[PDB]
Amino acid sequence: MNAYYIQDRLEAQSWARHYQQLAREEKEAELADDMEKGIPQHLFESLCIDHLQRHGASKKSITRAFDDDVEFQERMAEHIRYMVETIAHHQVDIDSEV
Amino acid sequence: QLAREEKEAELADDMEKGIPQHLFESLCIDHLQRHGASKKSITRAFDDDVEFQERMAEHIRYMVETIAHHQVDID
Amino acid sequence: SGIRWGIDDDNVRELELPATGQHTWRFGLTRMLLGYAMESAQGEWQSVLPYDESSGLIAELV
Amino acid sequence: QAGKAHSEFVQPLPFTLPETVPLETLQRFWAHPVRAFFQMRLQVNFRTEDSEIPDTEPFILEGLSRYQINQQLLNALVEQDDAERLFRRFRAAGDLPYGAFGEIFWETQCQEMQQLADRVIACRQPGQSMEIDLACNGVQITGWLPQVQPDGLLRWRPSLLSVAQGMQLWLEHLVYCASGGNGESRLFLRKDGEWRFPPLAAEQALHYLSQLIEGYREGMSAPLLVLPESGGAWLKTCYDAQNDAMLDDDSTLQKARTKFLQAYEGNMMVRGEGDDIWYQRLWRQLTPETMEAIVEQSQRFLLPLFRFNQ
Amino acid sequence: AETLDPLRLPLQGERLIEASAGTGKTFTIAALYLRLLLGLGGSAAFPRPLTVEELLVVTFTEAATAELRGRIRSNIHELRIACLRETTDNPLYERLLEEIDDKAQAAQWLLLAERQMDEAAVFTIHGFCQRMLNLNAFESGMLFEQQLIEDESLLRYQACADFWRRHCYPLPREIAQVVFETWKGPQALLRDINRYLQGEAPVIKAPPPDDETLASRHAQIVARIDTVKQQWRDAVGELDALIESSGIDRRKFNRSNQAKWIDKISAWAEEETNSYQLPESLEKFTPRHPLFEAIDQLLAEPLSIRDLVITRALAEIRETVAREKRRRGELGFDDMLSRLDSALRSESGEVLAAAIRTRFPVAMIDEFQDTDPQQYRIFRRIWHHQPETALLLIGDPKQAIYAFRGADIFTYMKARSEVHAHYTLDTNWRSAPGMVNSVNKLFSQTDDAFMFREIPFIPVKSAGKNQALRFVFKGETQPAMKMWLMEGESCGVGDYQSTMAQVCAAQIRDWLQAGQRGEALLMNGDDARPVRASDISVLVRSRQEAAQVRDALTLLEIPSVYLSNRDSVFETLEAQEMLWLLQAVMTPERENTLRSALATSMMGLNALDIETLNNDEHAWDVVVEEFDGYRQIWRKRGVMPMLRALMSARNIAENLLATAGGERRLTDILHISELLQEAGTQLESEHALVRWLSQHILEPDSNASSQQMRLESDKHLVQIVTIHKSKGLEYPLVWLPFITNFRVQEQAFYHDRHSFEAVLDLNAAPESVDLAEAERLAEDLRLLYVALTRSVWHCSLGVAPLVRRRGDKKGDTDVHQSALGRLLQKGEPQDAAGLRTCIEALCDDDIAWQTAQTGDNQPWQVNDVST
Repeated sequence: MNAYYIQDRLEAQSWARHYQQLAREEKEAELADDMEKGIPQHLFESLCIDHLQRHGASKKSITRAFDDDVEFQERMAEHIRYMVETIAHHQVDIDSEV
Repeated sequence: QLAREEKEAELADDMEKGIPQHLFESLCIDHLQRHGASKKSITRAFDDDVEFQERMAEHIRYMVETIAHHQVDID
Repeated sequence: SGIRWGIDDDNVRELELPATGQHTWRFGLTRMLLGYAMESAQGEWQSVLPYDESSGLIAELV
Repeated sequence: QAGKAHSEFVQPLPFTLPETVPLETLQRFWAHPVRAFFQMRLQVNFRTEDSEIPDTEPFILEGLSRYQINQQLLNALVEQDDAERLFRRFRAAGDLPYGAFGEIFWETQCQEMQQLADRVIACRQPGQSMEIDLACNGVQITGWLPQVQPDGLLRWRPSLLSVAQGMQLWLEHLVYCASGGNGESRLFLRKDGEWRFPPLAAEQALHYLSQLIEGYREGMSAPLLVLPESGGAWLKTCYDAQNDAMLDDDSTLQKARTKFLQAYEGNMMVRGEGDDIWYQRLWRQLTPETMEAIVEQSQRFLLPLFRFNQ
Repeated sequence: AETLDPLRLPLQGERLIEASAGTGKTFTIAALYLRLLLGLGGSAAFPRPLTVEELLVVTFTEAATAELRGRIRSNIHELRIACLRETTDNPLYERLLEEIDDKAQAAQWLLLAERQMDEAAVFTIHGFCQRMLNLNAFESGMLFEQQLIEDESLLRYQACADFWRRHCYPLPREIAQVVFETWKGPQALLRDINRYLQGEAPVIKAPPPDDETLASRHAQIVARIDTVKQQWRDAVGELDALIESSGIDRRKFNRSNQAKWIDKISAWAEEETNSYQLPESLEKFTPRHPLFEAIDQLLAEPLSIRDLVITRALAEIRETVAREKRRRGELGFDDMLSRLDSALRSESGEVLAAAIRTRFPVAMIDEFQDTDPQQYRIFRRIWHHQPETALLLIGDPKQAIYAFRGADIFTYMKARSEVHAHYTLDTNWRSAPGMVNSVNKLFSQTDDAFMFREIPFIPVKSAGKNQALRFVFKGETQPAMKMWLMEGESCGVGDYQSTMAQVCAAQIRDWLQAGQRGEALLMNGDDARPVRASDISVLVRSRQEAAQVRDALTLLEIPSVYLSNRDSVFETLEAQEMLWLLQAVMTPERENTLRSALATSMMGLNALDIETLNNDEHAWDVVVEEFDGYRQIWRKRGVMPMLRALMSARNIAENLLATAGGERRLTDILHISELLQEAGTQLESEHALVRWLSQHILEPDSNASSQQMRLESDKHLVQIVTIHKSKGLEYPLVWLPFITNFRVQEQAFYHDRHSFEAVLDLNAAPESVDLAEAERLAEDLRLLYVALTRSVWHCSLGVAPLVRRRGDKKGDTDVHQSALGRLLQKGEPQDAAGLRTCIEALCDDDIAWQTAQTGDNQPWQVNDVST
């Protein structure tokens, strides 16, 4: 004989919807730390060693960017994390699509 | 001074054509397929999503500008 | 056999709901009676697919 | 409070494997090995009461209703038969939505199933069904394998990629490689999922088949615990295809434990493998000791799955 | 605001009383009830003495109305005896006897007031209108007899499917293509408007015209998109622009996506032109093309059929449900409150309000912070300005967490501004003085911390009886409030729930390990007592948090129970096994149905016993014989006697109590046997009884009588309870591990700061989203105030710099979005170092902070047993 029974059932489903969205974001970050370890910066350094030398970029310039310069390695780790998190975003979305 | 920055920017614009977004996709398709990233998911990021391409070409612009800066430092 | 909504098509319009022609006791019965005469593998007839489950003496309950 | 507590439900039972095992029996056994031992062995099957008839005409199709249409449509697309005939057939039965929503749902289904069909049509060749008679551990296996092309086994189902579908193709590929049948075996599923097993010699084919038949008589004796999904999820994280060896690292073991509980415990979107009538009767709550026993037994049978998969 | 003396309060017109948590506001109503009965207080007294049946008390909870009825019944009996004895041992009754002129006549009035307490009126809001509208029928225009409907969800989905049949099916395929994108069907359309259907219909910002149909809005936006489609076709093939380093030559891919999207019509989704539009191009940096700005015209206003379909559905479905209930004759709880509001708002409602003033020439409303726009307008239309009738409104604006139920704090804010009288009670009797100063200091950091000027925070003071309350753990006394701060910079919610539930469960077993040896004691003066698992309470916000603390605490071997669990009995495994029993007893001859029942966990037969049963057909025939005898008792008696004989013969009742955790299993079996006996008397058909059980197993009924009962001995087990169900109780030791967590409501719903009217916006414009998030944040602040005041001696709460921000940026933390984070940081976003410094600043002698460190030693000790 509860008057608010209908409002109490809608509020109980609202929390289960919030933790289903939170569990989908945590699964996205779990695959984010894995794929980050799959593409270390030396893979992109090797990709630069190939195509950049024909345009006039010396091998020491690419070595000084990746190995020497710290800010480039910092921005690359943030870019790799953003690329992975976006790919993991679409991967989780495709997996979530029925 | 002003010319050195112009030669660095011109050199970075020439390297931007050398590294297309599909070049990073080829490396991301080979290595990341082992970790569970499907071909459709990698294709969606490098193509479908616009915000991804905007930040992608922005960092590529940042990469070719920083490498060219170290190249002029070697010169 | 897809028997859910009201019994007839006239009953659907009596409730001011748009007339469909399916998911009714008349649609289900005709779907079940058509399956008794004709196998479901033949095809549609009135745009009602025959219901193959009872072709036999058990169809007398229909 | 002087009564005795309930003893553990699992008990060893004697069993003698006959000399003739139909292939349909092994296929139904390895689908749900825990459920098998209840029905196959002990003749115990819990009947789920028929679900309440929906009180309204379906607005959207879900569950087994859309799975049958996806299976009827996929078979018609690979044969290149007119899909509008099947559309008018389903709409005549009223199983689809009414009016335009029946057209919108049908075209977005025909758009997804056509992508899966174009991959099946490319490698498909006309073939005939063959009959199999084999001797493994002195046991005769009889059955039929439908649509065997000279290239190998070709199967297509409209569902998500699962280890239960890979195990189903695995037993079907081993029985194919044991009698002649030089060639591969392929299975196609929704969302690009694929199971492809390279050809093997009759030596190795009868060896892994002997391990599967030995698990059958083991399942008939005791309720062998193998979870195809959860046990496969723990095995996928630990096993590495490059080095062909499972990782003993503890950090990857804790991740595999989280992935194992993720496959066991289901969410609102997708129901989990852990909750079910057959698994609830054995244990009301899952203990770490039995979780290890499931891991060890799944590490045994389900290992050649990920080993030869490509 | 002024302090309140219960005997010095004049009762005339409208009076407002605010009572802080723990002030015993229920004790104040009894004092004013005895004051209204005897007509005491002189110039502040009611003009005439009144009868118990003429006093109206409104309390929203039914359980509180029965407790207040017995509380007043006992206070009338104590004062009556005190009048005959002329002396009393209590201060309140002593001050009452001082104001009493003639004690003999007053004792006769209390005697007549004691005999009438059976018809004494204490009602809920929904129990009031039901009795009032049935009192005078003609003014309300309602049938004399009406049956209450418990669940309106069935008629809501029925009417929602009726709207989706008439307003969708006839639509053409091109229009139906757009409706399919917003939602799949009426099931998803209902979930959107379901919060809007309950309660009073709010006001929609910028409502569509009444004559606009679906095809009108469809053809309008299609023409709006078709113009941009034509213009981009003709002007494609020209690149002239100012080139910036932000942009690059890869825009050609985005340009080609515009050409592919234009060629196809009927697609309501839009490709991304944002970079190509003029304002965003101005943000990146000018071509100044006419159709370049025409895209801005398209992107400025949102293109959807959502707002139109929802508006038509909200009005029509409410009419269909009300018409269907009027056909059946059933009335809902919300419909009765709308009936009295529609009756008083009618022109003939003026005579209706005159009979209420004569029936009850006074009113006292408990829990006034909980209320609806329908409720207040009813109390206002009656008692606002009347010469002889007063009004008493009691409630704490900081105590209203019920906005999910439809409670509006702005309704109280509108009510508070209209009443000139204000009275507050300054004596907190519930907790220790250390907790009073800790709560006052925490809310005194900022000014208007509750974010609403109309709700002030005022300091309270501990009484003289509680000044000796102390809590000792391992020698020297422990401070009243202890905040547990996690270590590290960024912390995820999953990592926050995990670690804190392990630290909280670790500190609970440490209180239990020191409680069994007598080291940890709850001390009042020189008296003390060990710390039982009873007084330890864990307060979580949701059910998913209760199970996460339950698994972490049970892993340490501390038995605990969820008091607020709403899970139905039919969801448990035994309820499904109860179906396989009654179904097998129905057909004992069937071999598959009988073997399925004996293989259930309730019968307790081992797999070896089932194997030996299949090997011997004679033993199977004997089981068929006993199951036939069970079917005979089933037919001659019922469900309950047969299950009693089955449990007695199989001895499963004793075997379940021997199995660990089996007594919880047995409590569900007996409770189902009670419900099956309830539904067994109504339906004589035995197969219809099995169909009734199977029907309730598929879909849980959720009814309160169908809710799982509490297990026995749980009084000695750690109590986990929700913040909402814990309001008004006493918890000596409280834990708030997850209090730092928060959720953001994405929908836009709010109340205007001026008109104080509920306003929903079907448009996503961020304005209404910001005003909606501010109301959620203020509600979370009130959720924290109640949870902090539940404690008596000590309370502990977890704090971590959790970050829900995308990418885990290191600039700032989102703790300011949380309720407790806003009060420590003064509403200012900071870093993890700033959060730690603000924690170390305010802690003196009461608040004390310790780092959160995970550790494990031993789960617990048995305490053995007695037999």
